[PDB]
Amino acid sequence: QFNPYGDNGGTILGIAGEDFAVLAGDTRNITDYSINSRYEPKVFDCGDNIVMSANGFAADGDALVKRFKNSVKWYHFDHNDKKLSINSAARNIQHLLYGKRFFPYYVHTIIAGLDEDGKGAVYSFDPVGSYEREQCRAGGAAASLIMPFLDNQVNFKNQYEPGTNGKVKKPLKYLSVEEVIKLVRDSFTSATERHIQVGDGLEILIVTKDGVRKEFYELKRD
Amino acid sequence: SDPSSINGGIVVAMTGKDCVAIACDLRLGSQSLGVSNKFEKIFHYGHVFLGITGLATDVTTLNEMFRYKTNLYKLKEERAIEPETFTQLVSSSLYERRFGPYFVGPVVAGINSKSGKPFIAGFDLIGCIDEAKDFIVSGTASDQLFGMCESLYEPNLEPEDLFETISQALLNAADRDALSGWGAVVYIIKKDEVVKRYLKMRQD
Amino acid sequence: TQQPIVTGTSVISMKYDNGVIIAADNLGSYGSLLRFNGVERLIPVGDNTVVGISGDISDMQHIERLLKDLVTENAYDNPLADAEEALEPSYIFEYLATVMYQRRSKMNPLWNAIIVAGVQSNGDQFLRYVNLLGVTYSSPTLATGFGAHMANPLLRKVVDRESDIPKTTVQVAEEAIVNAMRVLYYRDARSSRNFSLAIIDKNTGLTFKKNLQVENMKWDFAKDI
Amino acid sequence: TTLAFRFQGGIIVAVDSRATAGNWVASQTVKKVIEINPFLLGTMAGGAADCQFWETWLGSQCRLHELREKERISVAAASKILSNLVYQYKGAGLSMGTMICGYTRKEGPTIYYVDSDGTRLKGDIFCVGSGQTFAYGVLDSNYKWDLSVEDALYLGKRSILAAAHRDAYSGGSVNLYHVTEDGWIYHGNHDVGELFWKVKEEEGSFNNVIG
Amino acid sequence: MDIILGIRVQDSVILASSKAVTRGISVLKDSDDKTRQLSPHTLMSFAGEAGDTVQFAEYIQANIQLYSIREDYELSPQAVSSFVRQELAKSIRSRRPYQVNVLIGGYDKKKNKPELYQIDYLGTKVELPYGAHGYSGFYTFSLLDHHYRPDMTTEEGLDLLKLCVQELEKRMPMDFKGVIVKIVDKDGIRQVDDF
Amino acid sequence: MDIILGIRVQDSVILASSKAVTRGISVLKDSDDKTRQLSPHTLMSFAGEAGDTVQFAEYIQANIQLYSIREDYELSPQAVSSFVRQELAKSIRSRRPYQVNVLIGGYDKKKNKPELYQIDYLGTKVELPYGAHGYSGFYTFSLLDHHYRPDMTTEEGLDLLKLCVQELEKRMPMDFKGVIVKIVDKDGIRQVDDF
Amino acid sequence: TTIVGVKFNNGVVIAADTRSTQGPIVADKNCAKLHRISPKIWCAGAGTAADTEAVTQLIGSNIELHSLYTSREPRVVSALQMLKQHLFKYQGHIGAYLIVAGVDPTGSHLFSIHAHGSTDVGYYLSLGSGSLAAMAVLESHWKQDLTKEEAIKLASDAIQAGIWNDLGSGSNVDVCVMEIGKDAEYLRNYLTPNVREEKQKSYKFPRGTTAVLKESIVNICDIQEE
Amino acid sequence: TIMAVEFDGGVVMGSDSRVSAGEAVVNRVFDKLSPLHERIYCALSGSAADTQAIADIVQYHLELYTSQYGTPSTETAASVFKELCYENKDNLTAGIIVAGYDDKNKGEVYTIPLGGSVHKLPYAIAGSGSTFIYGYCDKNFRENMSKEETVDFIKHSLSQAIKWDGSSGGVIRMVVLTAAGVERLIFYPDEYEQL
Amino acid sequence: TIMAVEFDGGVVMGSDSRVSAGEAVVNRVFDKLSPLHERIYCALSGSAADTQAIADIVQYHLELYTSQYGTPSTETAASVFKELCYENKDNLTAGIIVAGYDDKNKGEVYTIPLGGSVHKLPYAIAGSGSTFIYGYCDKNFRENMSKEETVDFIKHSLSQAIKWDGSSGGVIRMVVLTAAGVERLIFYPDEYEQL
Ligand SMILES: *C(=O)[C@H]1NC[C@@](C)(O)[C@](O)([C@H](CC2CCCCC2)NC(=O)[C@H](CCCC)NC(=O)[C@@H]2CC(F)(F)CN2C(=O)[C@H](C)NC(=O)CN=[N+]=N)O[C@@H]1C
Ligand SMILES: *C(=O)[C@H]1NC[C@@](C)(O)[C@](O)([C@H](CC2CCCCC2)NC(=O)[C@H](CCCC)NC(=O)[C@@H]2CC(F)(F)CN2C(=O)[C@H](C)NC(=O)CN=[N+]=N)O[C@@H]1C
Ligand SMILES: *C(=O)[C@H]1NC[C@@](C)(O)[C@](O)([C@H](CC2CCCCC2)NC(=O)[C@H](CCCC)NC(=O)[C@@H]2CC(F)(F)CN2C(=O)[C@H](C)NC(=O)CN=[N+]=N)O[C@@H]1C
Ligand SMILES: [Cl-]
Ligand SMILES: [Mg+2]
Ligand SMILES: [Mg+2]
Ligand SMILES: [Mg+2]
Ligand SMILES: [Mg+2]
Repeated sequence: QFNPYGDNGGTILGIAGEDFAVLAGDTRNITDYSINSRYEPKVFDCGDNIVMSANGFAADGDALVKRFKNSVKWYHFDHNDKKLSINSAARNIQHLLYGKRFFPYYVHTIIAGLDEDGKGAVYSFDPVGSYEREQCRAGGAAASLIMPFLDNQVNFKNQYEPGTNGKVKKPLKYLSVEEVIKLVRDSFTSATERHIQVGDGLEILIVTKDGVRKEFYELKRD
Repeated sequence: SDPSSINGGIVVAMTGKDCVAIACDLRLGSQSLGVSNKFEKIFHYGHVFLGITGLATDVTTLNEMFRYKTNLYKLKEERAIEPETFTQLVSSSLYERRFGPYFVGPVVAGINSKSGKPFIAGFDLIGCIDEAKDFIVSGTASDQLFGMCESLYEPNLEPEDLFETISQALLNAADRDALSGWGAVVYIIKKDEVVKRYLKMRQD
Repeated sequence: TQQPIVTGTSVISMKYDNGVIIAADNLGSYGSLLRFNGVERLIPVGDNTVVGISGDISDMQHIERLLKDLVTENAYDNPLADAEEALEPSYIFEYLATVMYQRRSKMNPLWNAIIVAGVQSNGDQFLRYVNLLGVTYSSPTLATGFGAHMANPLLRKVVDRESDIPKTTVQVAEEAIVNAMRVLYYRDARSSRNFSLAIIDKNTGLTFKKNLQVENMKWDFAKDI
Repeated sequence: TTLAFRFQGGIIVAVDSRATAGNWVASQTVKKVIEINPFLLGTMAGGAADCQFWETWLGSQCRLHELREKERISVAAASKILSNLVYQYKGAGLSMGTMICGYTRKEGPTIYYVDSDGTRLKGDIFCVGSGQTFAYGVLDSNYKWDLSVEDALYLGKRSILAAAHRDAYSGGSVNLYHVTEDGWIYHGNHDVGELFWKVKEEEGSFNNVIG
Repeated sequence: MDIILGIRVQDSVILASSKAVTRGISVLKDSDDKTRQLSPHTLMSFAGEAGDTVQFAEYIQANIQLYSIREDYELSPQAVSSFVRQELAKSIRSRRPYQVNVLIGGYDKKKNKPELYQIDYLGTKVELPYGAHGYSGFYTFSLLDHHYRPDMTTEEGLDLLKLCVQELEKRMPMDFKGVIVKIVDKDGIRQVDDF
Repeated sequence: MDIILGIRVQDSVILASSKAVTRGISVLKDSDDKTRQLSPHTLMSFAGEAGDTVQFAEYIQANIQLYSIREDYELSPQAVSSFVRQELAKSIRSRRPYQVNVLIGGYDKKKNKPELYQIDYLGTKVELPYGAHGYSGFYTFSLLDHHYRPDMTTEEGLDLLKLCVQELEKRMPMDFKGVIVKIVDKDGIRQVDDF
Repeated sequence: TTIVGVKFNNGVVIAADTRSTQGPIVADKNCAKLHRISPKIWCAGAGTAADTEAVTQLIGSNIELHSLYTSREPRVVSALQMLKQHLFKYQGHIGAYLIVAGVDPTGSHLFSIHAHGSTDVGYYLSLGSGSLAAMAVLESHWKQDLTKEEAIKLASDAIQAGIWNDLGSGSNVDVCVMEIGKDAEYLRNYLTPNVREEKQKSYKFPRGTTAVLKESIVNICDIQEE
Repeated sequence: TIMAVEFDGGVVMGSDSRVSAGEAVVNRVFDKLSPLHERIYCALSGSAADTQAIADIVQYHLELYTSQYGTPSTETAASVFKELCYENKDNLTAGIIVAGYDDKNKGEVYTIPLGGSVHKLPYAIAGSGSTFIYGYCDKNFRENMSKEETVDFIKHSLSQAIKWDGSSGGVIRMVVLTAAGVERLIFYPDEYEQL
Repeated sequence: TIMAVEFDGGVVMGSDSRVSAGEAVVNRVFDKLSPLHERIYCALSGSAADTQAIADIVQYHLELYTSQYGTPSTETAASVFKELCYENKDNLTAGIIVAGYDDKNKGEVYTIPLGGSVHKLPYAIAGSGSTFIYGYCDKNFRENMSKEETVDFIKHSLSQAIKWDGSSGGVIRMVVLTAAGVERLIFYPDEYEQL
């Protein structure tokens, strides 16, 4: 019987700062136990200061990014070159995904950029289009290895003030871009060690009021 | 249906500078229903500690079995079984049921009384030994425990730092599994003193 | 939904300093029967692109017609068809990828794995893969079916990362491809000795070699066992 | 776990904030009450996507109603748009359990249970989802018509906490709502992380747990 | 089947167990005692597959009564529960496992302390302040989580159980034809004849 | 499917219908009216799959109300039942059949006679002196076969229905939370409030 | 798993990767797949990790006893035969895939064995998820009259192919060199090409960071005198 | 691909050298001809495990027979194979050709297909490759061929079977069983492909 | 069993004459060589219904072609079969050989297997009986044979296929396609069995 889905592996990571956001993804593409590519970009600048990744089935991920990129083009045409806001982008993507409710895109989607107040925004979706704004989100293969680390090292969970014996929680502060990139790099070093589908390369897209910057880091190739 | 995830729960162990730690959540559920907040998964035979995750009936049966086996070991050898040897006894004992296994994820931790060397080990359900230096994880939130440990863990931690690291690795792993949590215990083990701590964690 | 009937095995390919190489055996298998011994699975498009196809040979013959019909159509009302508005590798690829993903999305796929090998207008090497699922990826080396397991490890010892490409000559690249085809003959139960190889070089153009043979085979050690 | 009950002082609506992918906890901070308009709330249990998509849509149908008829839609009508929509989709595998809670002048305070089998029920009390039985146990055994607004809000919060505790697939926090003739009022987000301990200490309950 | 509750109070244990026996679309009996005295200070309630329930209950009873005669002594609730658990844990890997869940309510005359054990057909044992098997737990656990206190009297214990049966008569689909209630204390086992 | 009874006596048809609505392990509601007035002198009770039951009943109610306006006239009970059977008979060979069973109780003002029609989801129609859908029948048919008389008053037909409801409360596995009872006679449709 | 065995002029060499995995997760980053049946007979295993380890130890034991009863150095053909009759009796249910290699009075030997009980002879062999990657390198570079130095290189290169190109294989290269008239030499972590780089951050927390409900001391010791 | 041919001077056995797992070639230079006695060989086809386990047992049975009753007849070797293959037919995938040279009966060939029946034949072909050469072998076989003719007939036959069968390849090994003893022949791709 | 062979003079097609329904022979003297045009013929293998349905449509299309564009190439006939077979691959069990004679191109053989693929070959074999003659046909086919050599090669080839295949048999019909036109040949069992 023909199976129209596959699994291309990989893992992605979205972190919202105060006046920036990052969307990172390994550049490894796999099927079963074979490597297809050591550098197949998965995180895309979609214009309007929005970065997007659809991790899972690369055919479905590529199709969705393509359709959303088109949606941004047709929004400029239809609404007088108006900037598509991240909250509006997320609602459009909910409709793109839910459109295929009874033959889903097998992807976990994260988008990132700034909200209309200039603050860092991360939104994450299920395959069938359910979605929430979040300070943190890992998706794909190593999501279970990375999320817990981010609950601890981004929203200071299960961390208390020493000598308050659990009365006072560690106060939740915004992180520098330098501190966020460190938690991203450490997340993908850890993920590469303990997951066979993650490795080769790390690509980070950083979104500020000045635009989209890229950083690349080598990962272990085994 | 999948016996290893009816009751739920997790164990983790870690090595430090002349010490080990082993910790477990306290949950026993029947799938969605929480039943008990007091189901400890870490037992001890002399100075050797065994954590066991999986089907709770088997957790209990294996603990009853290894108590039995280490008691006779001690009467005949005239000394307490050491961690290395007990590890072989667990592996032997599980492999005996190769075609009818105990649905468990055992974890051994303890200090060799003669070499002073910290020791940890884990096993699949048919007794394949994993003897990592760094850390061992087991249970319904194993994926999570691997993620927390691999990022948090550094070698040669002092007992009071190690306590923080294994506590934070377990707590944050458990908050991301529906079938773990409901309380937690951490054992800090040195060559001749063992501190047992109950952790304050969320009850959902 | 169908099942593949007459099949072709591995297609194998790599970039080198000044272009790309692609090779594939000349066998149409029929389950375990090695039925058809003169099948050409490298299908050139213009003088700057070769498409290599593995999987169902009925679906390959269809895809070959689609490519012949794409050349005709691009020449229609197009005075620059042999110059600036000639078909590029990247155009031919994107068309195939569109068709493959659309066909899988109607639950009626073209039961194939495809590798588009060519040099662009600007002289850049093009090498991209697509299959019956519409999954696509690029890499300094690409192989299908068995070739993924055995050809890529050998070809990646020559071009492990992008930076290796400009250091790889055509003679080194071709030697690696020829050796890889020998290893696949030894080890793939549905391979043949007889294959085709195409070089697309940004200076010397398209070189298409038919009726190559695996030689320098080691069978000597057999008598001792 | 989600509940809503009618009393002397209007309607109490309370939900947890957990999303599950099998045994994987996907989020602790998810919203399960959609504010359709100032006098109309919808609760969400089931398929995360089915609930978000068809309930923000219901919001759009309710807006078009008031433009077309120059009048805010009856809870009866708002609920029946949704129950007629899921009824169209019956056997296609939509998974939705909702309470449409609101006030209008013609109806008074009104709750309608709507589920993806196409059941639609009016009633004074409902609990919906994996932890409804848990919430039902605390709610049913403390519920009087003549609760104060303060007591009802607390019984609603405590009924969720109860389910947050026992049900493996409920938790995170409690979102609280009070609906009056003057519309809905949000009464905050209460993390079970702090609420379980505060409630245990203050009430002397939850003795089953290591204190 | 379906309704067996246990609550351990200050100085007693209270077992409440449904009177209905239903095969197909008929309630055959409405007065069924789903309990066996194992010893004068240990009572076992049981629910599960037809036949297996009583065959397991009566089997355990006969063993505990044998131990009692042989040693002219009464095993602790802890000892009885451990015996019972091991029997189930042995059954679960048998040709045809006993499909039976039990509560064991006993007064320990040595420790002067009531004890409730909950054991499932797999041999999963836990000591609880309150317990239930099957669907009942879905209602009664969250209820007791709110209303229970360790230092409750037997009279408070019985009021707390009435709350549990009412909640079950309101929200359960089947008619379990009420419960039989029995108190295990320092003076033994007695049936509450009005509930 | 829940419990729905009907019984035609001398000069009225009486419809008794359970109040429980049950979803999995929870009774969501215990006051549900499983009935739509089709016209002033024709009542239809219904039981079957969730959604389908109300959706089918309301659809029929709309269609008869429409007729009643158009002709300024009330279709006979016979005519309404023929209409309802034909919709179900059309429904069974549809893409997704209506999974609903109905009793239609009607007072024909022309012939001055009560009429009870039993119709299953296949469109199987029968005129009966008493009828039931689902497991209810298995107890109530033999019972009414004993007691029922053709010339009974409405009071006698209500006592005869108390017998049927007691037998079901005694021997049925499920708690159906009693019945709402309605009387269709020459003066229309009324509800007994105490039963 | 990727294992190879390569015969040479005066002996046989055996090599393996050092990664053990539970599904797509890595359990042991520096696992040891190179097991000892007798002092001069080593094998390496793929498939069910427990099954291969049980079967090595059981046949290692019986070979040790046989060697004592016969007063002879044990032979590979014996380990081979015992393994294949055990695995065949169990009809594939003992998921043990082994490359077995030794030196004995008869000379140097190299055999493979599959879970169903089939056996294989050759001058080079590969096994596991990585076997096709390894066999590509072996088929490309193997010649008659390999020296010890060439056979180790060819063995490690064949494991490396597995490490890089197979997701089921990774970490380090373990080697054992069994040369005629010499002690077996087991080169644990021969190659070490996958060391984790320094992390950007220490996650050592401040003491007090965790909330504690109850402390207590546990007696590990036996009951004391007086 | 395996065959045996009985000629003037004795008998010749021939095989390909391919062991495959699915479409992967596990060994491309395996020896499928195995000695049972000094001048009694088998050619194995089917499961690698099943054929080897059997061949090992038949070796043992003839070694024991030789110790007790001296050289067994090729017929006796065939019988041992038949007996094993027939009694274990539900768990064996093994197709065997047995060829032998005694001094009384000279060259004999026996074939044992899946069932475990035995067939004495002038020549036998078997294995996946054989299907493609039934026509060629039938039109080319003669009785009373020379050694040079028989080796040629078998070279050509297996040459064709290798070409057409994906489950056959490598070298063609043969074994010549005459009064003079046992001779081992190998033929490589370059020699046989250009036939 | 069907084959076509291209020789000097033109091209020859041949087939067996057996139609079977499981192990029953429904017709033993059927003609499987069907004319598409005056000097273009097809040989049918597969489902009797699917091969007939398709051959009738191809014949229709070439009759239309002939009206409008004149006598079609052998290639063009192959093409129409390819199109039907490929576009309808999920509901067809048909394997077709197409042989014809132009005066430009002379003899031409095309084969369309189950795929819907098309192959131009000097000779082609297909049908169940073809598996057994791959060896024979490969070894015996030369280029530029005479008519009589080509008839012999086919008679020998199909005799083997009939002898070994249970699904083939009866008579061998052939059709010789040359500039002279169309010669129909038949060979009976007593002729070809003794080859
Ligand atoms: C009280 O009873 C609560 N029970 C908990 C609960 C989780 O069951 C739920 O029903 C919530 C309610 C949702 C939460 C999101 C906001 C709208 C209401 N239900 C879920 O969380 C829902 C259950 C799915 C099964 C019915 N979860 C999902 O659908 C999850 C959510 C997600 F994000 F992870 C995505 N998802 C999936 O199932 C996705 C689509 N599937 C996969 O990941 C697997 N497919 N593949 N490959 O809340 C009650 C209120
Ligand atoms: C000529 O006709 C030859 N054609 C090939 C053949 C398959 O018919 C075969 O019988 C060979 C030769 C054997 C070699 C050993 C000595 C006896 C003769 N048979 C195989 O190679 C055998 C075929 C299986 C199905 C017929 N292959 C295997 O047993 C291989 C060996 C193995 F180890 F790898 C495992 N295996 C498997 O088939 C098992 C079942 N594995 C799998 O199915 C999946 N992969 N794995 N593990 O020679 C004819 C004479
Ligand atoms: C040479 O290789 C020939 N092999 C013989 C052959 C019979 O298989 C066949 O393929 C012929 C070719 C056709 C004959 C019809 C005229 C055009 C050429 N095929 C059949 O005879 C065909 C075989 C079906 C299996 C492939 N037979 C039928 O379809 C027969 C005809 C029928 F009427 F009787 C019905 N039928 C059936 O098969 C029906 C459908 N019954 C069954 O399928 C099962 N019955 N039982 N038990 O010629 C080769 C060229
Ligand atoms: Cl195997
Ligand atoms: Mg948890
Ligand atoms: Mg919970
Ligand atoms: Mg239990
Ligand atoms: Mg025949």
